[PDB]
Amino acid sequence: LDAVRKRPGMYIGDTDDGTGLHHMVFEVVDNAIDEALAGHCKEIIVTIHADNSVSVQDDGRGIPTGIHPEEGVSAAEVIMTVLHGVGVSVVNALSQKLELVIQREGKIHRQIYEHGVPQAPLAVTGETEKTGTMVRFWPSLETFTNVTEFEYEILAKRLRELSFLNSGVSIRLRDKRDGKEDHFHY
Ligand SMILES: NNc1ccc(Cl)c(Cl)c1
Ligand SMILES: Nc1nc2ccccc2[nH]1
Repeated sequence: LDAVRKRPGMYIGDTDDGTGLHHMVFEVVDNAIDEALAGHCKEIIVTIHADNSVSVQDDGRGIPTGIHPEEGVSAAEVIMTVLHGVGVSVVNALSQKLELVIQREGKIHRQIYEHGVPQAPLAVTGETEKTGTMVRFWPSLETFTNVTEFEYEILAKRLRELSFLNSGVSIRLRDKRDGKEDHFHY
């Protein structure tokens, strides 16, 4: 990930005018949409949190959790930390904190990253009936300058375009700073 850290603008877009900041959300959403498509209920939820973080939840099958034979760590960690849209590893690299929650095969798995560094191995923390993947990220204020807060209408505009393109995927957008919400479903 150091190539990303070295030149984040080259991977995510402009880090001073809000372009890169919002693209961070869009990269995660792309992956959530892929996940949602391959599931039954096909809903994603994008939440803008009061502390200037964003979460994206899908109801898909959960991304794989088993050990990657070559890399020797969970497949989820390979996704989050190996360079492959630019990939969610870029998002993780430029997040001062990132929380991953995977619900799969009857189990909840959790893992925390800081600046793309895992704080511990992906771990089973409980049991569950549901499936899905949730990422919540705090963009690094060392990288993102000037425009450091998420603009609702920028997210809403893109999510609307996406709903037409991904028919039958339900997209919910929630702003916890002011109660604003939307529901895009074509
Ligand atoms: N929140 N959905 C989601 C789905 C797949 C991946 Cl790889 C990530 Cl990082 C997030
Ligand atoms: N604050 C801060 N910025 C970092 C960038 C890369 C790895 C660790 C880091 N801690």
